[PDB]
Amino acid sequence: ACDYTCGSNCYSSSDASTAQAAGYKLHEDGETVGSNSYPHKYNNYEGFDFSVSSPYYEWPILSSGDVYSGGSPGADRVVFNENNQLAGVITHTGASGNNFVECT
Ligand SMILES: Nc1nc2c(ncn2[C@@H]2O[C@H](CO)[C@@H](O)[C@H]2OP(=O)(O)O)c(=O)[nH]1
Ligand SMILES: [Mg+2]
Repeated sequence: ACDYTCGSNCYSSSDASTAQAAGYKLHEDGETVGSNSYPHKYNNYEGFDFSVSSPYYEWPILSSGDVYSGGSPGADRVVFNENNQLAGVITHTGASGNNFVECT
């Protein structure tokens, strides 16, 4: 079973932790990758009720299982904070425009 289901993409907690670890490291070093410059601040326009505090940052999580290194980010993202705590996993899949919905 999937710990996180983003549309049809299936992720386990380990997949999320791996992506998060990569995103946090780049965040700590002040480096970004990709045309959308990830990781970057997640403003939470959606108003999700995360259990951990902000600031929040988003980083792509890939269905391929590989860590994002540039190129197309896909529709899924892991959201983490300054304390490297996982806030949640969200996706553009099933959401209008560039909005987000949480992965189930
Ligand atoms: N939907 C959404 N987009 C956000 C949020 N925070 C930052 N963004 C960025 O705001 C712009 C309009 O949605 C995009 O550049 C988007 O980046 P991403 O496309 O990388 O998510 C957020 O809380 N919600
Ligand atoms: Mg996997």
